[PDB]
Amino acid sequence: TNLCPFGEVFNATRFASVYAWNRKRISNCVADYSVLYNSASFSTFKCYGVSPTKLNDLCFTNVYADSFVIRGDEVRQIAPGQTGKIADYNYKLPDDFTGCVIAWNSNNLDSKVGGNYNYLYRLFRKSNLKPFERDISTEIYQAGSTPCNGVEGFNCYFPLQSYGFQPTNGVGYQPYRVVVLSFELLHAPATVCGPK
Amino acid sequence: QVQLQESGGGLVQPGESLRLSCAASGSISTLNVMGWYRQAPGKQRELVAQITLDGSPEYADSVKGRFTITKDGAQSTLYLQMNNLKPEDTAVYFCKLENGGFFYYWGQGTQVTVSTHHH
Ligand SMILES: *[C@@H]1O[C@H](CO[C@@H]2O[C@@H](C)[C@@H](O)[C@@H](O)[C@@H]2O)[C@@H](O[C@@H]2O[C@H](CO)[C@@H](O[C@@H]3O[C@H](CO)[C@@H](O)[C@H](O)[C@@H]3O)[C@H](O)[C@H]2NC(C)=O)[C@H](O)[C@H]1NC(C)=O
Repeated sequence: TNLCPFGEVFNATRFASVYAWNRKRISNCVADYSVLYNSASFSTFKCYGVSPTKLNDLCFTNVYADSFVIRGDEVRQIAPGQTGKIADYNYKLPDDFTGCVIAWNSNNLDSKVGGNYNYLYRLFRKSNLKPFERDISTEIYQAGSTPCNGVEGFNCYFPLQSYGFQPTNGVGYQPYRVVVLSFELLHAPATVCGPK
Repeated sequence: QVQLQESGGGLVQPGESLRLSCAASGSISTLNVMGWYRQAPGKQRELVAQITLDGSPEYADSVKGRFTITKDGAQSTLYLQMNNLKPEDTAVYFCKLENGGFFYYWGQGTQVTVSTHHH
């Protein structure tokens, strides 16, 4: 009866920072996935457990679109079993991940002469995130052995820092918009389908 | 990849009728929603009329009963038939197309001006 609202992600004016990635849940709607891949607009389009051209033939309980902005040469961490401060401390994909990772260069939207510093990532955490976990806390990290008790200090650090995107950066340090589609088939009725 | 051209804008007297056309082209999915929108100056873009996915038309309250929206399947044209025009319908009119549920597109718009002619 309804079109799925994925355009609110792929045509969004602004994206989330990777530490606070947005999750949009999709249900009770139909969607034509041909429209994504036939755009050819995505320089990263890799699917795990599913096949882009077979997505119109399936139905799922839910689909989750996670969106956020990272730096060009961190895109490779958005994949099963990667390490680095993005996969470890900001957005972790499971090893059994079933879905698609989509990405594209957003230098024209997210870079400004002077530097856009509005996008942030978590540099410090006591442990890795678990798959699909989301940590938005802003408590002073303790890189030494002294309770920072809520203030930055020697070996005591605020856990977030800024990307700083300028148009003249090299591609490795240009902003990329990422959408991770997750496909979920539980015991409940599958409401998300393609033209069929 | 998807293009939309509005036509039929122009000058109309209050109480007269006018039909607008939106030719859509490019790689249009079978799953798409088209609509008509308008924007008077200083005001924000406002939904005017659309046809849901299941086929049933919907109308803004300000035009309900005066406007008719129809979709010519063969000629991929969305029509807005506007009857008993009033001076408050003066605006730029836009069509929208939500393609497959992943992208949406706008036309450039066409100007509808409702004013009395001077004979
Ligand atoms: C919603 O998003 C689509 C898709 O846009 C494209 O992909 C995104 C992931 C981002 O990377 C966008 O930056 C990127 O453009 C928009 O459709 C795109 O619109 C542009 C401009 O209207 C189209 O550009 C044209 O491209 C042709 C082919 O090279 C040129 O010859 C023209 O001169 C013109 O620049 C582009 O083709 C189009 N892409 C697709 C797949 O349709 C769409 O406009 C946007 N909606 C809104 C309301 O912003």
